Amino acid sequence: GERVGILGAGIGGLYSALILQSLDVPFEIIEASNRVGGRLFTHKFPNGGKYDYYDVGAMRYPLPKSDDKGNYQPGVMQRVGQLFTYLGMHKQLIPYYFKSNKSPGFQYFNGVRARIGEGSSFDAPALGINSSLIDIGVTKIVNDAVGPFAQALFDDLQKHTTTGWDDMMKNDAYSTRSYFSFKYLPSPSFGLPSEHFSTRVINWLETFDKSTGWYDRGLTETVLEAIAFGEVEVDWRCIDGGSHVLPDTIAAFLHKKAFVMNASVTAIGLENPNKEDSPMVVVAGGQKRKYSHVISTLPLPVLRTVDLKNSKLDIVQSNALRKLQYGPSIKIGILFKEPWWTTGQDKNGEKFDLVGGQSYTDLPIRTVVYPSYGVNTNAPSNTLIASYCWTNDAERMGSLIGTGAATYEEQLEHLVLSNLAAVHNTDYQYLKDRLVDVHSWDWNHNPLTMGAFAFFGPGDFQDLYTSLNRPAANGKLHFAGEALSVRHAWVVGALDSAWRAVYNYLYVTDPAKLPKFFELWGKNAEWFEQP
Amino acid sequence: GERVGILGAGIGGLYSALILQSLDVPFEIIEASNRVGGRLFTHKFPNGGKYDYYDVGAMRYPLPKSDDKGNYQPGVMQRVGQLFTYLGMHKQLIPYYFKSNKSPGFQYFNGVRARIGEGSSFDAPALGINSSLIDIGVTKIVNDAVGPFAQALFDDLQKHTTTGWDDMMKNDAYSTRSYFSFKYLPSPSFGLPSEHFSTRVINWLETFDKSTGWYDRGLTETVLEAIAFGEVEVDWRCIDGGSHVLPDTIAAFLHKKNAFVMNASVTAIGLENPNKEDSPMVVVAGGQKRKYSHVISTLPLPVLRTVDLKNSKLDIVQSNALRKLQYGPSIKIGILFKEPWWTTGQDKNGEKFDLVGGQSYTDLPIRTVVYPSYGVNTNAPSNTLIASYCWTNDAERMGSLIGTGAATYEEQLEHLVLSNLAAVHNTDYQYLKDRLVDVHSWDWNHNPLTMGAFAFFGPGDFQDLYTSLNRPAANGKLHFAGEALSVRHAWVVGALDSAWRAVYNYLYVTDPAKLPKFFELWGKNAEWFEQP
Ligand SMILES: Cc1cc2c(cc1C)N(C[C@H](O)[C@H](O)[C@H](O)COP(=O)(O)OP(=O)(O)OC[C@H]1O[C@@H](n3cnc4c(N)ncnc43)[C@H](O)[C@@H]1O)c1[nH]c(=O)[nH]c(=O)c1N2
Ligand SMILES: Cc1cc2c(cc1C)N(C[C@H](O)[C@H](O)[C@H](O)COP(=O)(O)OP(=O)(O)OC[C@H]1O[C@@H](n3cnc4c(N)ncnc43)[C@H](O)[C@@H]1O)c1[nH]c(=O)[nH]c(=O)c1N2
Ligand SMILES: N[C@@H](CCC(=O)O)C(=O)O
Ligand SMILES: N[C@@H](CCC(=O)O)C(=O)O
Repeated sequence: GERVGILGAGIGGLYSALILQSLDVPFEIIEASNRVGGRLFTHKFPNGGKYDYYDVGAMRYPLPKSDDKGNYQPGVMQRVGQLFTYLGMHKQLIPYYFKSNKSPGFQYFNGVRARIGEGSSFDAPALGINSSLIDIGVTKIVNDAVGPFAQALFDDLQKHTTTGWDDMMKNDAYSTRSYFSFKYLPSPSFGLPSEHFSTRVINWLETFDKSTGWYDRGLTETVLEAIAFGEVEVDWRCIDGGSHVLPDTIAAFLHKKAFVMNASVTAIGLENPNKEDSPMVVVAGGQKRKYSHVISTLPLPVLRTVDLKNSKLDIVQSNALRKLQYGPSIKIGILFKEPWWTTGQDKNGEKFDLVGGQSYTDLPIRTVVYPSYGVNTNAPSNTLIASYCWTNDAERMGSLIGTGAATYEEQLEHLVLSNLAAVHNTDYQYLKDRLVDVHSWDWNHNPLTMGAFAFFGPGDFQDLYTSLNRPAANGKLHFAGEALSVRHAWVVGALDSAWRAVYNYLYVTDPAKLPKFFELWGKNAEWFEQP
Repeated sequence: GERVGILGAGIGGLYSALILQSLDVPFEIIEASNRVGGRLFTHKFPNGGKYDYYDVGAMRYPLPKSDDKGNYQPGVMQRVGQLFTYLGMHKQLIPYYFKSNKSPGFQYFNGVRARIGEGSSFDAPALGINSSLIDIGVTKIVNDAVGPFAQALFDDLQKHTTTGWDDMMKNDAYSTRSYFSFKYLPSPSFGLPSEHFSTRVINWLETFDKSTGWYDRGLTETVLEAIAFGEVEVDWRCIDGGSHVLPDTIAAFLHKKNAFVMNASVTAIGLENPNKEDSPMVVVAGGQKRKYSHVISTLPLPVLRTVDLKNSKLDIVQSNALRKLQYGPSIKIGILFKEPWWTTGQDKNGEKFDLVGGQSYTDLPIRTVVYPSYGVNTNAPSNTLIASYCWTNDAERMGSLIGTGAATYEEQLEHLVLSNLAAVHNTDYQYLKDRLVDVHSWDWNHNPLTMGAFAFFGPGDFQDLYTSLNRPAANGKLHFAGEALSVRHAWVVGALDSAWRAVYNYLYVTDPAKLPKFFELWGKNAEWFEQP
């Protein structure tokens, strides 16, 4: 009969399983490792307390507003909020402070230190940035360029249209950089010369807006991220105890109602590609398993290591698996003896007075994230995310992570602490005396992810994205995972991909279940609807 | 008292040392590791014979023509050739077969297998590539777009001008992709619509021209790379015994004149007193302070970002350049087999591969296969294959399976590579597994000593930030060098050019009376052509 093989016990595969279970469709989940959650990965420090953990992957959720009952207003990540409520986790959501809840975080650029909001220029005039651009500020400039695209895409979601996406796709051959260099012109109200920005100005924008190399990726990703971050209000939330609680709770729910763990997939294909009723065959852990349909949540680079002969990918799908671009990321968590960023003071006696929030710098660590969990408890977290990098910053830092050599582990620690000391204006020894343990992770050096997440280059969305939204293997192989969405690097992207995969499965096997599917999980993947 | 501190015992630092030694300038070389050569790295398989090695980094040199005495004609890499001759290595250079010296290498794209030169379309019509584009071919299309820039830069070198570079810089904000999408129009002789290529066509070009993601990097690098590869004749050469022979020979030459400080990683560089005009330079390496009059750094830009450069007084552009000037990734996988099956073997249908040197290409994860040119005419030909050589996105993805320290992922890596090799050559997996002996793999983007394979600039890097690092720092006493400080990124000549410029600036400010001899031995210019 019908039994769906779900590849990958990440949040996308677990979500697919929730849907199928609610519709009484048999399924199995095949997972290569001994754990569920995938890129929801919470590391707990052995020497710490209840809140001495940090999330190596997902950690913050910009959700729509919600009522006391867990009903979420329409929004980009309503689907995530409704999942929490569905699992009885709404009351386990705690505030995530994107900015500090007390004094503002630090900025350290070009050797100039300041607090967020103090209006420092960070020596930009010495870089050749004229005073008019400095007065306007990076945020307003980028918003003026991204705004028109973002507003059109938000109108698509609110009004149930796709013309905004059509407009984004006519511009999808642009990177953010090439859009500034060859098309964008400043709003006349800025009083700037009606000229395209120079590379010097564009790189100044990237320095404070995103990460080194971000602007060489697709303009569309810049637009989609502004929408995801709510720059188009949102309740920033994290999960009490770490993001691991979400997949662990789903797994425990599915258990009491199967899982095939420690079985890496090496082949996917039809048993007989010339038979219309041929089942699907998945080789996992050296054993053949048969299914009617297969929903894959494996990252695209991982699928490139799987034998997909007899899955009958069309020529566009196979090229898309290779070309659709992924991005890197690293994180470094440090257990300290105390939350010095909250209770301590700098070398001149000035209190940091930081609670949650983030600090930013052009030094290699780039971004520091102070924990929001546990701040209002008897045992606040002593664990800091000392570095969180993207693109070029993550690529370079990755060479110092996971070397297995004590000499490089020591170099890494000294670099991170030194960068931290310069950002916060402390001595190196002040932080070394308080260090307990270090944990680091490079998602671009992990066979299970082969990159942090999808981060498409120019042209990817307009040319190759749609091919993987079609099924393969005579309609019996469905591609899913966060890469199959317009919310890359977000949990909602994985949830959206699972919605589409199950939709196509029901469409071809049992369309009579579509009304119930719509009723429980939404009439659309992205188009807004009330709770 | 002059004494130059050279940071890094790679080919750039060793070359700097050769120059200074020829000019009687005292120097010391500080090296973090226990070896010299840097990205010239030859791996020898212990279970193999004389030619069972492979070069993990540099392996092939497109040199100018040369005479019997080792004099090289003017060209992009004359400087490399003259270095070989200077060291008495000219007769140790052997042919490098860029294409196979017997039957052509393989191409395997979109499930279609063919030999190089057979004119296959690899199912391109099913991708939406119209027949006119296929008939013209990727090579002609890319040459038509790159040609004008490459010709102007080659004229700069021949006629001793910089207008070609100035024109290239006017277009440096383009990536190769954005140039095709928003500016390039086909030559009217192509008979194509006078319109910019679609993304589908541009990605088709990238698939057969370079590597996944190459076209999102700077257009200038694509132009400069075509000049370096000679696509604008060249004698492709490699070094008998491996590229390691070059830095080893330099080291042995310098010792009998020692000034090597090994196992001393640099952690700080700066003036002893930044407010004193006569302040010496201080280098902290291996936990020890060392003082010099001037410092020539050949450390990669990402490595300098891990060094305390306070008191080197970089200007705001230089410090940003260290962060933003982009590097690119690369991996290599070498496999020792029991026999050179690519030369003596046959596919599942009995057709002999008949490959000697050369390369095969595929859109499969391994991307490029390189058959050895060394040893092909000896009693013990090489049994060692470069089963995979990747760039950009292909190298980034493959890197996650390299250096994991887990046997399970070493096995997955081996099975993937062998499976890809079998599909490219039309053999069974077991045919290659039965012949496998040993595997060695390397990811230059997961290596603290390089932090990337080499400079691979994005759009705007050359026009905006490159020049800042061509100026010295630390009151004129810190000189930035290494292959990143050149227009020949990812080439030995780039490192040599950077050393020429660094020593030139050093001599210019400390002892200009040595310039004539410097010009006489090492060239009147870094890049502008001259006769041997
Ligand atoms: C550093 C970092 C930071 C963030 C985020 C990611 C990262 C890397 N994200 C994004 C979010 O973590 C991500 O989009 C989803 O967790 C992806 O879920 P999937 O199910 O698509 O894949 P995921 O990769 O999580 O799951 C795939 C599963 O397949 C398994 N697998 C792999 N190869 C296999 C094989 N051969 N056979 C069988 N199984 C195999 C894996 O082990 C894994 O269990 C995020 N999101 C968010 O909402 N907020 C945030 O703040 C962040 N931040
Ligand atoms: C995979 C691959 C393939 C190729 C090539 C590179 C790579 C990575 N190249 C390019 C060529 O290898 C490269 O451009 C030069 O070797 C670079 O020499 P440098 O001296 O500039 O740096 P390189 O990196 O070689 O040397 C720097 C030195 O500094 C040391 N160091 C690092 N950190 C330090 C610290 N903190 N303190 C002290 N010392 C430190 C390093 O250990 C090293 O000895 C090439 N070229 C070519 O001509 N033909 C080819 O075919 C190829 N192919
Ligand atoms: N969404 C993740 C990853 C970055 C991104 O969204 O692009 C974050 O909040 O950091
Ligand atoms: N030069 C090296 C690296 C690639 C490049 O030059 O860009 C090679 O021949 O493979």
